[PDB]
Amino acid sequence: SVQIVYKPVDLSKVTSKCGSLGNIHHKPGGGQVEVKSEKLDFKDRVQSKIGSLDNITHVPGGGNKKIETHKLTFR
Amino acid sequence: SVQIVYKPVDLSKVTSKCGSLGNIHHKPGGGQVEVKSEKLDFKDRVQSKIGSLDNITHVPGGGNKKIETHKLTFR
Amino acid sequence: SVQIVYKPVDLSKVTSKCGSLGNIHHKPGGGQVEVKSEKLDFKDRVQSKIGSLDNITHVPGGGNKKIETHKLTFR
Amino acid sequence: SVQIVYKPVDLSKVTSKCGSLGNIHHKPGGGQVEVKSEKLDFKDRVQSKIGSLDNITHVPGGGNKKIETHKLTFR
Amino acid sequence: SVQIVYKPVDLSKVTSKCGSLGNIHHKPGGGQVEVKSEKLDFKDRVQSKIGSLDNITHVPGGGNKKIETHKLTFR
Amino acid sequence: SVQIVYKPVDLSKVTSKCGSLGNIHHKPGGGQVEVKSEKLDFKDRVQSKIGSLDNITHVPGGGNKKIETHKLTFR
Amino acid sequence: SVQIVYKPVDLSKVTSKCGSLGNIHHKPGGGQVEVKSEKLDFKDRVQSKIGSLDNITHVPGGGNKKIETHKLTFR
Amino acid sequence: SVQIVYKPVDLSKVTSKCGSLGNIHHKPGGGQVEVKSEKLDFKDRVQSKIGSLDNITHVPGGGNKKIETHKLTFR
Amino acid sequence: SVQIVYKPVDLSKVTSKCGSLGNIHHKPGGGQVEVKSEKLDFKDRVQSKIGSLDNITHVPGGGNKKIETHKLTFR
Amino acid sequence: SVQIVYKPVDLSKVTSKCGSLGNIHHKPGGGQVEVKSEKLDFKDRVQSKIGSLDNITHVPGGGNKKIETHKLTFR
Ligand SMILES: O=C(O[C@@H]1Cc2c(O)cc(O)cc2O[C@@H]1c1cc(O)c(O)c(O)c1)c1cc(O)c(O)c(O)c1
Ligand SMILES: O=C(O[C@@H]1Cc2c(O)cc(O)cc2O[C@@H]1c1cc(O)c(O)c(O)c1)c1cc(O)c(O)c(O)c1
Ligand SMILES: O=C(O[C@@H]1Cc2c(O)cc(O)cc2O[C@@H]1c1cc(O)c(O)c(O)c1)c1cc(O)c(O)c(O)c1
Ligand SMILES: O=C(O[C@@H]1Cc2c(O)cc(O)cc2O[C@@H]1c1cc(O)c(O)c(O)c1)c1cc(O)c(O)c(O)c1
Ligand SMILES: O=C(O[C@@H]1Cc2c(O)cc(O)cc2O[C@@H]1c1cc(O)c(O)c(O)c1)c1cc(O)c(O)c(O)c1
Ligand SMILES: O=C(O[C@@H]1Cc2c(O)cc(O)cc2O[C@@H]1c1cc(O)c(O)c(O)c1)c1cc(O)c(O)c(O)c1
Ligand SMILES: O=C(O[C@@H]1Cc2c(O)cc(O)cc2O[C@@H]1c1cc(O)c(O)c(O)c1)c1cc(O)c(O)c(O)c1
Ligand SMILES: O=C(O[C@@H]1Cc2c(O)cc(O)cc2O[C@@H]1c1cc(O)c(O)c(O)c1)c1cc(O)c(O)c(O)c1
Ligand SMILES: O=C(O[C@@H]1Cc2c(O)cc(O)cc2O[C@@H]1c1cc(O)c(O)c(O)c1)c1cc(O)c(O)c(O)c1
Ligand SMILES: O=C(O[C@@H]1Cc2c(O)cc(O)cc2O[C@@H]1c1cc(O)c(O)c(O)c1)c1cc(O)c(O)c(O)c1
Repeated sequence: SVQIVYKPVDLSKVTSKCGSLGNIHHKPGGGQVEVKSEKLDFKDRVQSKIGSLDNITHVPGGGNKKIETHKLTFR
Repeated sequence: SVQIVYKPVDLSKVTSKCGSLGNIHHKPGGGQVEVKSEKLDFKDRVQSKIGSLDNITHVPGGGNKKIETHKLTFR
Repeated sequence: SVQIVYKPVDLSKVTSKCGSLGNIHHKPGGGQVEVKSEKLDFKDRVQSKIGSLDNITHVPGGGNKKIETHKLTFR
Repeated sequence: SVQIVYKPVDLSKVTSKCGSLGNIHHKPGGGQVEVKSEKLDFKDRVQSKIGSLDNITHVPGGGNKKIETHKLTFR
Repeated sequence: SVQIVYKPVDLSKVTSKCGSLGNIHHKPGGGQVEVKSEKLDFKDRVQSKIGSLDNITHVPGGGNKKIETHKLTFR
Repeated sequence: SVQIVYKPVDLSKVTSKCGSLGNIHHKPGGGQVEVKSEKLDFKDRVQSKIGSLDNITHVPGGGNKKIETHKLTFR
Repeated sequence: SVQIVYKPVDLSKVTSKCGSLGNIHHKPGGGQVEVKSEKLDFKDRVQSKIGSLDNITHVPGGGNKKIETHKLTFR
Repeated sequence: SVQIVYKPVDLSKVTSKCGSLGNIHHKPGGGQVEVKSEKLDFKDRVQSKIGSLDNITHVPGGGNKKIETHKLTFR
Repeated sequence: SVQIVYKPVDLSKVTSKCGSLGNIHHKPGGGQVEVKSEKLDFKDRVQSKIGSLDNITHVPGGGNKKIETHKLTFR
Repeated sequence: SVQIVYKPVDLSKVTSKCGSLGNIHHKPGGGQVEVKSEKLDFKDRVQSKIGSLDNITHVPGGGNKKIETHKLTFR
């Protein structure tokens, strides 16, 4: 006799009031990357960037991340 | 006889009032990266950046992160 | 007979009033990175940046992080 | 017979009134990093930056971190 | 017969009134770092920066950190 | 009665023995030039470079400059 | 009665024996130049570089400059 | 009656024996120059560099400068 | 009756024996120059560098400067 | 009756025996120069460096300077 009463009430007013974004000027200059290898070995679970020269402008009008994880385990 | 009454009440007014973003000027100059290896070996769970020259401008109108983790375990 | 009455009441007025962001000028100059290795070996759980030359401008209109972890365990 | 009455009431007016951010000027000059290794071995749980030359400007309109951890354990 | 009546009432007016941020000028000059190793071995739980030349300007309109940890254990 | 006997004897063994030029590697990195004016006025004899970002590699197998000026004047 | 006997004998063994030039590696990093003016006025004889960011590698196998000036004047 | 017997004998063994130039490595780092003016006025004979950020590698296999000036004047 | 017998005999064994130049490593770090003016006025004969940030490596296999000036004047 | 017998005999064995130049390592660090003026006025004969931040490595395999000046004047 195991009885679980699971009642989460989530009330979130996750909200942004954001006016004008204005003037945004991005001038990334030029660079040089020189990288040398011979053998690469890797097995299972890999996120890798090798010699990545990049410009990333991620401007969202609202950045809202809500993460809820619920784990219930009986062995 | 195990009885669990799980009643979280979450009331969050996560909210931002943000006016004009104004003038943002980003001029990243140019650099040089020289890196040398021969053999790389790695096995399981890897996030790696090697020789990464980059410019990242992450401007959100609102940055709101809400993380809730609920774990209930009976062995 | 184990009985758990779990009643958290979370009332958070996490809120920012932020006016104009004004003038932001970022000029990162150019540098030089020289790094040399031969063999790298690593096994399980790795976040690594090697020779990373980068410019990161993270300006959110509001920076709000709410983290709640609830763990209930009966062995 | 173990009975737990868990009633946290959290009322937080975590709030910032912040006017104009004004003029912010960042000019990072250029430097030189030279680092040499031969073999690196490490096993489990690693966050590492090696030879990282970088500029980070993290200006949030509001910096609010609320962390609550609740652990209840019966063996 | 163990009975726990857990009633924290947290009322926090964590609040900042902050006017104009004014003129902030940061000019980090250029330096030189030379570091040499041959073999690095480390096992479990490591946060390490090796040869990290960097400029970090973290200006939040409000810096508010609220940390509450509640641990209840019956063996 | 003005009599000029002008007898220059120029014997120059201007000579270079130069072997192999070897390996020459030029990597000019990227820079940024910002220059502002409104009105420029200049009159006669002008060699001017304004805002000139350039790479010049002038490698001659032999650099020999012989300049002879002979001026004879009777008023 | 003015009589000029002008007899220069120039014997110059201007000569270089230069072997192999070897390995020459030039990595100029990236810089930033910001210069502001409004009105420039200049009249006659001007060699000027304004805001010139440049890399110049002038490697001659032989650098030989011979300059002879002969001026004879009767008023 | 003015008589000039002008007999210079110039015997110069201006000579260099120079072996291998070896390994030359030049890494100029990145800098920042900020200069401001409003009005510039200058008249006649001007060699000027304003805000010039530059790298100059002048390696000649032989550097030989011979300068001879001969002036003869009767008023 | 003015008679000039001008007989210079110049015998110069200006000579260098120079072996291998070896390993030359130049890493100039990054600096910052800020200079402000409003009006500049100058007239005749000017060599001027203003706000010049530069790296100059002048390595000649032989540095030989021979300067001879001969002036003969009758008024 | 003025008679000039001008007979200089110059025998110079200006000579250098110089072996290997060896290892030369130059790492100039980064500095900061801030200089302010308003009006500059200067007239005739000027060599001037203002706010000049620079690195100069002048290594000649032989440094030989021979300067001879001969002036003969009859008024
Ligand atoms: O804000 C910058 O000024 C803009 C240009 C400018 C000029 O040339 C001469 C002058 O008398 C005034 C002037 O005001 C301009 C301006 C731009 C705006 O976005 C703004 O909101 C403002 O009030 C006024 C700016 C932006 C730039 O991107 C830039 O590179 C820079 O050097 C300057
Ligand atoms: O704020 C900077 O001034 C802008 C340009 C400028 C000028 O050229 C001459 C002058 O008399 C005034 C002047 O005001 C300009 C300006 C820009 C603005 O965004 C702003 O809000 C303001 O009030 C007024 C600025 C921005 C820049 O990006 C920059 O590189 C710089 O050097 C300066
Ligand atoms: O605040 C800086 O002044 C701006 C330029 C400028 C000028 O050129 C000459 C002058 O008489 C006044 C003057 O005021 C300008 C200005 C910019 C502003 O953003 C601002 O709010 C202001 O009141 C007034 C500034 C910004 C810069 O980015 C910069 O590099 C610098 O050197 C200066
Ligand atoms: O605050 C700086 O002055 C700005 C430029 C400037 C000038 O050139 C000549 C002068 O008579 C006055 C003058 O006031 C300018 C100014 C800028 C402002 O942001 C501001 O609020 C102000 O009241 C007035 C400043 C900023 C800079 O970034 C900088 O590098 C510097 O040297 C100075
Ligand atoms: O506060 C600095 O003065 C600014 C420039 C300046 C000048 O050039 C000549 C002068 O007669 C006055 C003068 O006032 C300027 C100024 C800037 C301000 O931000 C400010 O609030 C103010 O009242 C007045 C300053 C900032 C700088 O960044 C700096 O490097 C410096 O040397 C000085
Ligand atoms: O001289 C450089 O070495 C070259 C590359 C290299 C290497 O990768 C690993 C190694 O065990 C030896 C090695 O010898 C190479 C080499 C190049 C030559 O031109 C050379 O005359 C020589 O004897 C031998 C060099 C040049 C480069 O351009 C460079 O960027 C660098 O880092 C190094
Ligand atoms: O001289 C450079 O080495 C070349 C490449 C190389 C390599 O990859 C691995 C290695 O074991 C040896 C190696 O010798 C190469 C080489 C190139 C030559 O021109 C040369 O005369 C020589 O002897 C030998 C060089 C040139 C490059 O352009 C360069 O960018 C660099 O990093 C290096
Ligand atoms: O002379 C540099 O070494 C080269 C590379 C290298 C290496 O990687 C590992 C190693 O065990 C030895 C090694 O000898 C290389 C080498 C290059 C030559 O040009 C050379 O004449 C020589 O004898 C031998 C050099 C050049 C570079 O350009 C450089 O950036 C650097 O860090 C080093
Ligand atoms: O002379 C430098 O060593 C080179 C590289 C190197 C190394 O990596 C590990 C090692 O056991 C030995 C070693 O000898 C290399 C080397 C390069 C030569 O040019 C050379 O004549 C020599 O005898 C031998 C050098 C050059 C560089 O440019 C540099 O930046 C540096 O840190 C060092
Ligand atoms: O002379 C430097 O040593 C080189 C590198 C090196 C090393 O890494 C580990 C080691 O056991 C020995 C070692 O000998 C290298 C070396 C370089 C030569 O040019 C050389 O003639 C020599 O005999 C031997 C040097 C040069 C550098 O440029 C430098 O920055 C530095 O820190 C050192």
